[PDB]
Amino acid sequence: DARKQEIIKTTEQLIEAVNNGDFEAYAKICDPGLTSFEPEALGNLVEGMDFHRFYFENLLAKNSKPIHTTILNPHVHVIGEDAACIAYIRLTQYIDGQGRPRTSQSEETRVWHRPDGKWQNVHFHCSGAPVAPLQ
Amino acid sequence: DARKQEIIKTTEQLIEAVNNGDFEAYAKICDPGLTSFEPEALGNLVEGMDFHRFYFENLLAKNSKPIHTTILNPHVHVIGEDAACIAYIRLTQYIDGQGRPRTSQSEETRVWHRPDGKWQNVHFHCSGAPVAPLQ
Amino acid sequence: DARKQEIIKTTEQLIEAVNNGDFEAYAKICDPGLTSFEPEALGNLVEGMDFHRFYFENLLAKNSKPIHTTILNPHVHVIGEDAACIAYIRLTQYIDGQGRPRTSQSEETRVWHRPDGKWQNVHFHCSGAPVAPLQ
Amino acid sequence: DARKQEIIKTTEQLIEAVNNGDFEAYAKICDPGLTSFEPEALGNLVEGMDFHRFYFENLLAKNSKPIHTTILNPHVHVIGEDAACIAYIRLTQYIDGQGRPRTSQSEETRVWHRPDGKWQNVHFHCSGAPVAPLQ
Amino acid sequence: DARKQEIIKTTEQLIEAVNNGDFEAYAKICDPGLTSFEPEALGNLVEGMDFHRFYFENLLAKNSKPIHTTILNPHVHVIGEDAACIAYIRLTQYIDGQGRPRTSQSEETRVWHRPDGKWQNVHFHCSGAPVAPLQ
Amino acid sequence: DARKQEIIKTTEQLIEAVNNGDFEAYAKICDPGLTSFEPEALGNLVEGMDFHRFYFENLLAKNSKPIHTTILNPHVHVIGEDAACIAYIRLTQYIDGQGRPRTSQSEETRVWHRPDGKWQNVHFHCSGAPVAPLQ
Amino acid sequence: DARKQEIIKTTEQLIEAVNNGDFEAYAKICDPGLTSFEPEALGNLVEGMDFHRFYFENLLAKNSKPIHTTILNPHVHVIGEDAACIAYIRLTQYIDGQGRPRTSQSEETRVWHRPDGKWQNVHFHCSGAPVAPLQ
Amino acid sequence: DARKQEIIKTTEQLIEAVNNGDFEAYAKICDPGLTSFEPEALGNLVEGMDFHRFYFENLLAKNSKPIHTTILNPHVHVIGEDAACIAYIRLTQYIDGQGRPRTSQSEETRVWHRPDGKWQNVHFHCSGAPVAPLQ
Amino acid sequence: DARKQEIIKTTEQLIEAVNNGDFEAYAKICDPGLTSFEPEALGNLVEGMDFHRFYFENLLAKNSKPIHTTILNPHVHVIGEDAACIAYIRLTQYIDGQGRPRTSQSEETRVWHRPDGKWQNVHFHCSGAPVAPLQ
Amino acid sequence: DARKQEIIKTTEQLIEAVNNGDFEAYAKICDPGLTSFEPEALGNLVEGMDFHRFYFENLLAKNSKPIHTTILNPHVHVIGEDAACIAYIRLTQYIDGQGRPRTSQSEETRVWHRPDGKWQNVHFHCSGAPVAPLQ
Amino acid sequence: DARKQEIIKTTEQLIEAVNNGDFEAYAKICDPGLTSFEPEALGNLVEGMDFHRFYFENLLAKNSKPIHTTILNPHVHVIGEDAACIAYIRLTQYIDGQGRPRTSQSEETRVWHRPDGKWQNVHFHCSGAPVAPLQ
Amino acid sequence: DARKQEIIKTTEQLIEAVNNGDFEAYAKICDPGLTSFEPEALGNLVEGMDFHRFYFENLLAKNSKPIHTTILNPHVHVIGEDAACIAYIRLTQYIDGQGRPRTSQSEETRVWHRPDGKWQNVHFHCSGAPVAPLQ
Amino acid sequence: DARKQEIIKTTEQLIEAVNNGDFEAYAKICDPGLTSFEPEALGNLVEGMDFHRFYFENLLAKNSKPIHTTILNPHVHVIGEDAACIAYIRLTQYIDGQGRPRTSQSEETRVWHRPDGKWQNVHFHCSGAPVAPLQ
Amino acid sequence: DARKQEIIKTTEQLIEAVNNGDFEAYAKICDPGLTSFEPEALGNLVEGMDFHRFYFENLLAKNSKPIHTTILNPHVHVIGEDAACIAYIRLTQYIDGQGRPRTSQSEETRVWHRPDGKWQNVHFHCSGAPVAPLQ
Repeated sequence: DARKQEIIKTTEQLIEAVNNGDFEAYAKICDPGLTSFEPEALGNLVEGMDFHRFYFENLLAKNSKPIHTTILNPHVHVIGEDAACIAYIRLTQYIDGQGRPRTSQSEETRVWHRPDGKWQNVHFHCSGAPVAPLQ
Repeated sequence: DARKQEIIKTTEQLIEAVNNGDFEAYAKICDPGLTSFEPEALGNLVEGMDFHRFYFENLLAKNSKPIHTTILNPHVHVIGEDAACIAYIRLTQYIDGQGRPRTSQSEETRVWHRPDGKWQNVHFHCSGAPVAPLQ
Repeated sequence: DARKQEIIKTTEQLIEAVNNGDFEAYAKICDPGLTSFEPEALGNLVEGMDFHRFYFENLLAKNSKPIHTTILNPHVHVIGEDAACIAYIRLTQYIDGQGRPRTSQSEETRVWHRPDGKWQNVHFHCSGAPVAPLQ
Repeated sequence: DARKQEIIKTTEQLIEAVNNGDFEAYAKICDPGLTSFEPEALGNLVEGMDFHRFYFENLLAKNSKPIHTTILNPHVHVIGEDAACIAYIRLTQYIDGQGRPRTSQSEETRVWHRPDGKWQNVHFHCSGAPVAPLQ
Repeated sequence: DARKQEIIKTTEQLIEAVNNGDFEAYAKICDPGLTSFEPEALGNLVEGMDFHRFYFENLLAKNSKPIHTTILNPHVHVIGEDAACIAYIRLTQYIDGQGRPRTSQSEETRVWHRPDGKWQNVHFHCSGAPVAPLQ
Repeated sequence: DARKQEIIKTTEQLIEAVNNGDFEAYAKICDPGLTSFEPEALGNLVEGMDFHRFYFENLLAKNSKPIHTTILNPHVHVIGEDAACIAYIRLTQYIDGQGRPRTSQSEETRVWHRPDGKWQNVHFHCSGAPVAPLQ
Repeated sequence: DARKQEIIKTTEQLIEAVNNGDFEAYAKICDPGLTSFEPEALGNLVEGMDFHRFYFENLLAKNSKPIHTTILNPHVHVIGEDAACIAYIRLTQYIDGQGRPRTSQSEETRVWHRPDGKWQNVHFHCSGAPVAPLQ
Repeated sequence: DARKQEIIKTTEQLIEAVNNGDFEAYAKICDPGLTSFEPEALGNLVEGMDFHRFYFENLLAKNSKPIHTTILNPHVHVIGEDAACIAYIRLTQYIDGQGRPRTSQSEETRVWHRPDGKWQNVHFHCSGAPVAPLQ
Repeated sequence: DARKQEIIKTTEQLIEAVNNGDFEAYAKICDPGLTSFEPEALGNLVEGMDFHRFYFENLLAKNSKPIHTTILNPHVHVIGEDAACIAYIRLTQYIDGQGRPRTSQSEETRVWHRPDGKWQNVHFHCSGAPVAPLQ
Repeated sequence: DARKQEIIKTTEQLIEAVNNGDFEAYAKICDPGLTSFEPEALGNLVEGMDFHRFYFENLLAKNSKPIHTTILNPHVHVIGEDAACIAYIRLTQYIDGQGRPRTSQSEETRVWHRPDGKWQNVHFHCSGAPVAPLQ
Repeated sequence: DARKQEIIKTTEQLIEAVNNGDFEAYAKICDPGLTSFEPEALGNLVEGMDFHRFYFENLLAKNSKPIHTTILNPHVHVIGEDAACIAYIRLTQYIDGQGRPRTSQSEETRVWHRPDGKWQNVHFHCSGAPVAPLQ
Repeated sequence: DARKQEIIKTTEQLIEAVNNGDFEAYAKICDPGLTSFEPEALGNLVEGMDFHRFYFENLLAKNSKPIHTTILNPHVHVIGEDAACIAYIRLTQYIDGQGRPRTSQSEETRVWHRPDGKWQNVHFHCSGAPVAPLQ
Repeated sequence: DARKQEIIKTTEQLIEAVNNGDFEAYAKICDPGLTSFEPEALGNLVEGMDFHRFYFENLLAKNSKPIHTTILNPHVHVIGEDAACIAYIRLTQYIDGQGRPRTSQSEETRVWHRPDGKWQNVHFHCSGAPVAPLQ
Repeated sequence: DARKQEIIKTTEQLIEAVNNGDFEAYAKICDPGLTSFEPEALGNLVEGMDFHRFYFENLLAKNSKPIHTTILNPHVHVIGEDAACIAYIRLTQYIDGQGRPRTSQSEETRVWHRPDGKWQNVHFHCSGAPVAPLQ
């Protein structure tokens, strides 16, 4: 019961740092050796922070229109005291370049480790919609 | 060094059970609560074994043509003594319905847990090519 | 006779609160645990009010052009004293971005429950046209 | 707890009578005044059994290939002692006219009433895939 | 009440004579000066029986596969003792040239007159699907 | 001879009230229970005046360009002293958004009843061109 | 009255000689200097019988499937005692190469002269469908 | 010889009244019961002057750019003292909306009668290009 | 009068030698220095007989189906006693590979010279349809 | 030798009068009974000067951009003392509506007669490019 | 005069060795260091005989259907006593895979040198049609 | 060795005169009887200077943007003391109408003769890209 | 001079082992750590022999039709006594599935090292055509 | 270990000189005889610096928007003391002409030689994306 709810809590804090363009908070949540699969990387496994830094600097820190995000049907696996995995469906509501409301879907997996009494993200996999909305 | 190589060993034993259509060996490797994201499930999170059983019975146990599989650039995260995560690129070589050799690519993540001294799979995510080849 | 007409009355009061962008009246008509199937949710079952709040804030409270709505062939099922179901065809007449009159169709089911002597909506299903008109 | 599980039980017994082409069992589960929205009815509300009887006689009682069905994320509303509503996502796995395995999705709502101590279906709404698979 | 039901009765007897290819029964129901608008006449008003006789002789008397017909939402206007008008939606279920079940829709108006104590059809208008199904 | 000419007279007075956008004259010609089939209603039977009121308010009372209308080959059925039916082809000549003259065709049926010594319209069916011209 | 009916009589006798492939009867009805506009002549004015003789020899005398023809709304101009003109719409019902019934339309003008007490055709113009049906 | 040349003379005077937009001269040349087949009438036979009056008022009396017309290969049939028929190919040269010279073709039949010592047109048939040029 | 008719006579004798595949008669009609423009020569001026000999040997001497040819509106220029030019429209009626009758058009110019008291062809130009029909 | 060069001389003087828009010089070179085949006449044989006068007045006398013309491979037939024929390929270089240089090709035949000691053109045939360039 | 005709003679002997598939005669005509530009070499300069040997062995020595070749407008440059260049247009007539006669065009340049008293080919360039006909 | 390098030297001096629009230098390099095959001449052999003069006057003397040219793999044949042939691949780098750098390819053959102690060009053949770049 | 020719010799021996399907000779030429870029590997760097073994077993050892290969413009870099690099264009001539001769192009780089007195291949890069021909 | 890291160091210094448009630093890193395969050269092997100089002058020295580059999975072969080869995947992140972030991929091989104690590049091969981004 209580152990699964803190993995939901850290996952929601991560997603809001990305919404705000808050790269300084986002960098505290990630392990420096973090790896990623996502639609922007063209089928390659990316490692470290500098691929994501470009989207913070050239996009996410600049934009300011309303967005709403929903997490659907989260499933949590707990792998002892120091490791967890979460999988969920993500729906995004956003405003397009004509001012009309639109919707998109992605499927996401996140893997969490507990060094030094702090939860940090070690691997991420994303399917479906790109992170940049087609406004 | 030695701990990462046994996660490669169990991952290669899993992939060959699927190639052989060996559902009885495959069922020993999986946790009964296993969850999955894959191209056949249309963006839904599937749970348990019975969605996969259909592909064993109606396809993988029947087919017999030559296939070759390559694992490229595997990255392993070790999360204490009892948990691990592996991510890799998979290339498949197969023969089409005209008899011509063809190639396809997928991106895969697998999450492993160590109950009772035996490694078992708890979550899987797949991107790119479907598991049924377009022969 | 008289019991079916008050289910038509609450259904017509609901549709007009949406036409007016009156989120404060709409929130009194809905159970807090309300679930929905609709074309905007991409085949997912949505729960609660916050998915709909976005369309009130970014669209329905802002727009002001003439719209007319017709309810065709309503069928009512009465399931004791405290529960009812209504199903109907909905035609919408609206003005497009060039100023021309246009028409669209949807099929709708609504499920009603009577806690505390007040009728409240518990589930909704929609087919056909989206709620945002293609002006 | 226990009351929601018998609404899942009757819903699973209904779906299997349709899979088997068992019109005599299906006719005991339905109220004679049953209404329906579905993709085959071209946006019209159908009433009674004779629209469905045609698919039993000309299709479902004749076919015999393997099919598998999954119910995802069922949500149940209980509306006193004698009424209930269930909503879920349905995945179908089937074999096509070339012998290849395929998958399709629908969204379904079912409304249940308890006359004479027996649960019977009074209204049904379906979205997404047709009931006849595109083999 | 009772007067509207005999206009439904004659309308259902007319439609079944066409289903059976029974030109001798159909010719007793029609006034010899009958006029028609229908999709086969290319936007022209047809008069008399000989345009319809061709579809009896070359098609409707020859075919023998299962068909089912539904009349939806019939509205009846009664214009004294000797005249009536009926309007309705018609759904047809039929088997195609591959043996698959299919559905089509038309909108129909029929005008009835009561010479010599017998109801006879004087004008007909049809919209939507052709009378020959696209098998 | 003389009885058919007054059904042509009322039909021509109806069409000119629509050309002028004169909803107050049009409302005197129609029975309050009037039903309609037309291309704007998407295959549904409409009842009463309020579906048509929208086209008077948002279009027909606003527009002012030249239009010419021709009634071709009218056929009249007389069904005693108090009822009649008329069927005809309608050609419309109008000016488009570039200022060029254009032509369109429809097929129309109108049913007339004589309550209180005044002819009133009880049912209407239209095929072919929409009532809003594609300027 | 009676003079217009014999121009309808000769026009119906002409059309049936073409249906039968009876070139010997057709040649008695035509003036030897007859001229023609028709879709087969590619926008050229043809003169005499030998252009039409080819369709008798290579087609109309060989074919034997059922055809039905309707003359709609014939208008007759009478130009003294010895000359007349007739204009009408022609509908053809025929069976295609798959055995299905089909319909086509043409517009026709015929000019008649009365040498030697016998009516003969001097000019013909045709629009719309070709004389060879697209079976 | 001389009788055919006055039918060419009246035909050339008719075509120039249309070029000039001179409806008052055109109305003296036509019989009040004149009938027409032409591309603008959508396959219908038109009667009288008011269909043509619209093209005089909204187009032919307004336009003023250069046009040239050629009559090719005129064939004349003379049907006693009081009736004639003429058939010909018509080529039109005109300037488009970009200022470029363009060409179009039609095929025309005209039927002439001699009441009261004045030649008047009783029927007209046109094929090929519309009378409104595609500038 | 009489001089133009012998240029029509030699032109008709030439066209029939080509229809028959009679290269020995065709070679007597042509000057050995004959030049040609035609659709088969891809925009090049051909000289002599050997380009045409290939169509006699590989096509025109082998084929045997019915063909009919019409010469329309021939214009003849006479350039003294020993030279003439003829220009005309040619219509061909032929049977296609399915057995259906078809029509095609060409425009032709022929230049004639009178050495040794015999008319011979010195130049030819063709536009429109190819000489090989698209059967 | 010398006789062929004066037919080249008159042909080059004709082409330059058309380039200059010099209708008064062009009219001295042509016989009043001149006939023509060309791409602008839609497959019809034109006679006289007035079809060409329109292109002088509305185009060739107005335009002023650079054009260059080449005559390739001219072949001359000499038919006594008073008649000649010339055939050649014509290449035109011109500037388009964007200012870019472009090229087009035509095939041309010209027939010359020598009345009154002056060479005049009696017939012309053109294939390939139109005379109006697609600028 | 006489020197240009022997360059035409060797060029015609070369083309016939290729038509016959006579690689042994063709190899005597070519310098061993011969270079080529042609459509089969994909924009590359080829050197020597072995690229051409493949078309002799796998095609030109096997085929046996009728072909005819024309050389148009040959231009010869003579560069002293021992060197020449020839340029010409080539038309090929051939029979396709359905048995129909077809035509194609190429542009060709050939460079000739006179070692040891024998003319031999040193360079070749080809444009337009491929050497393998599209049968 | 040294003799091949002066044929490269004259070829590079020719290409730069064209780049500069220097028609006066270009005219000294060419024989007055020069012939050409190139993409602008539509498959015709051109002779002399005036076809090329148009591209100097209307284009090459006007333009001024940066261009770079590369000669790849030049092959030289030497045909005594007074004649040579050169063949090469040409790559052009240029700036388009949006300011972006682009690349194109051609294949070129040039034939050189040595009258009066000066090398002059006698024939040219070009394949691939046009000389006017698609900016 | 002599050192570059033995790198051409080993490169030609490698290409012929692949043509013959001689995997046992091919395996002696390659370093066991060999890496590859090629069109079949979908943009991935492959390592070792087993990716290539599949094309030997399922294709190259089975096929037997004629193929010819040309190496164009080879450039060799020599990097001391024990290392070399070669780059070239490769043209392949082959017979398709209809028996027609076809051509394809690739660009290739090969890197050679001299361990133990034997030249072995350490890296390969390929662009353009796939190694499996599109027969 | 240490020897492979200085080949990564020189490769990263090369890529940054190109990013900066620093042709003077780039020219010190390259051997004057450098050869290249790349997408801009249309399948040709380029030699020397002047093909690349054009992209420095007309593009890379002018542009100034943000770009980020990643080197993935570099593999290094060491071929004695004085020669090395490196192969890698390159990902580029850039801003398009609308200001949106975009990604592209290439595959690259570089060959390094150590004359005079300084590493210099001797050959380069590139596949996938062009070096000019499609902004």
